[PDB]
Amino acid sequence: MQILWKKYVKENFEMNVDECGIEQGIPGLGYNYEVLKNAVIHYVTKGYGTFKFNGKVYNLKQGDIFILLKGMQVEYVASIDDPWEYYWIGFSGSNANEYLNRTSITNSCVANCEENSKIPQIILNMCEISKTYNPSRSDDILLLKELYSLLYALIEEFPKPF
Amino acid sequence: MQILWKKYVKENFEMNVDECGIEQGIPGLGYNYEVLKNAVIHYVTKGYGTFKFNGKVYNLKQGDIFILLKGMQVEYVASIDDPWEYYWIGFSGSNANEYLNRTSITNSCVANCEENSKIPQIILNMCEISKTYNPSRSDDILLLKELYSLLYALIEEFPKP
Ligand SMILES: OC[C@H]1O[C@@H](O[C@H]2[C@H](O)[C@@H](O)[C@H](O)O[C@@H]2CO)[C@H](O)[C@@H](O)[C@H]1O
Ligand SMILES: OC[C@H]1O[C@@H](O[C@H]2[C@H](O)[C@@H](O)[C@H](O)O[C@@H]2CO)[C@H](O)[C@@H](O)[C@H]1O
Repeated sequence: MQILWKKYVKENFEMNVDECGIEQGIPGLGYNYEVLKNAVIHYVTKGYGTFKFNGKVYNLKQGDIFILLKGMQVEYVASIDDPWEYYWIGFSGSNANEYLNRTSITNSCVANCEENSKIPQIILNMCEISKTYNPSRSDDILLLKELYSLLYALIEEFPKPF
Repeated sequence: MQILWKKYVKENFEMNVDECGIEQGIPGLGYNYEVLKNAVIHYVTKGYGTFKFNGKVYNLKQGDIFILLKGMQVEYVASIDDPWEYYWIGFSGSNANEYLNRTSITNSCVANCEENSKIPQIILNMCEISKTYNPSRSDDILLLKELYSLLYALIEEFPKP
C-alpha cells in the first residue's frame, strides 16, 4: 500500500540509511503506535493530515515535516477530504543522533520548510535513488552523502541556540 | 613548510577526515618515507614534481593526482626549475577503504583529472573549510559530506570494470 518502501540493512553504526518511503494516504486512515525505529523524517508532498504527539494535534500540509524518534507514542492520519502523500527517510547511528541534538526540531518533532529550503530536494532525491538502488553502481555512497547533506540542512534551517 | 596542515582527531571508524594540507614545495626538496597514514590523496595545483613508487618514476604537473596508502615506500620531490604546490586530504575508515577498492586509481596510485573533473573543487573546498574549522558550526558534518562526494567522484571518473 506504499508507492515505495525500500528497507536497507543496518551495517553502519555511525551513520546509516535504514529506509526510504513514499505513501499516498487513504482518507481518514493512518497509524497509531509507539515508534521502534531510531529516527524517521517525513516530508508532506501533497494534501493534508494530522500528527498527534504528547497531547498536541498538528494539522499539516504540503511543505511540512514531522519526525518520529524511538519511544514516541504517535498517531498520524490522512485528511478525510484531501489525503496527504509523504516521503520519509529512516536513519540511525551515533553520529546521526549527535547531529539531531544540534537541531531545534527534536523537541516538538514538527516544522515547516521555508521557500528556499534544501530539505525537500534531498528527501525526494534519496527516495528517487531508493527506487533503483544499485550498490554495485555505488548508490550506497550517494545515499550516505545525501544523509550527511540532510542533517546539515536540518541544522542550518532549524538551529539550536549555540 | 605548509601554508595549511590541519590534523583532525581519529574519532570515526567508518569514515574519517584525518587531515587537510596545502604545501608550496621548495626546489629539488621532497619526502622519502614509508606511508603511516591510511590514505592521502594529493592534487597538484601548480608547477611540477616527481612521485617515485615501486621502481616507477612519474613526472606530475597541474591537474595530476597521486595517492599515498599505508605501507607504500614513496618519494615525492618538487622540480628544481618550477616547484609544485599540492593540496591533500588524509582519510580513513572501513567505508573509505571499501570505496577505494572500487576505483582504478588504487592500482597505480596516480591519475590525471579530466577537463570537467569534480575532484579539484572538492579537495580545494575541504582545505578551505579546514582553514577556519569550527565544529560548533557543524564543519565536521560538511567535511564528511565532502569526503563521501570525493570518494563518489573518484569511482565515477576512475571506475573499476
Ligand atoms: O517508518 C515510517 C513508516 O512507518 C510506518 O508505520 C510502521 C512502522 O514503520 C513500524 O516500525 C511499526 O512497527 O508499524 C508501523 C505501522 O503501524 C507507516 O506505515 C509508514 O506510512 C511510514 O510512516
Ligand atoms: O600526509 C601528507 C603529507 O605528508 C607529509 O610527510 C610526512 C607524513 O605526513 C608523515 O606521516 C611521515 O611520518 O613523515 C612525512 C614527512 O617526512 C609531507 O611533508 C606533506 O607535504 C604531505 O605530503
